[PDB]
Amino acid sequence: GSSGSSGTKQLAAAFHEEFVVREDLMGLAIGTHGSNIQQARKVPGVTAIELDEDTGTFRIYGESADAVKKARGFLEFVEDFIQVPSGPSSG
Repeated sequence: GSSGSSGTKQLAAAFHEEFVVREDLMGLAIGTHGSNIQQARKVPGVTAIELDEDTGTFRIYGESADAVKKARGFLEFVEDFIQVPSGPSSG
């Protein structure tokens, strides 16, 4: 995800993604201290990224579907995963 943006050709976004995520999966979908989201916004072609809590619908804005799509994967819901550190290092 090398950096090197310039700007937006059109004010609005030609492509827009709008989907509803389970309020139960949202948490994980977003990650810690807004990790996922932050990342999704770090994706090129993405003009902006809004989220609706009232219903829980993630609204992505990108000049090209390819962008909003790549970022969407980050906002997409994720099944409950359990990854153990297999060795809690104290220090």
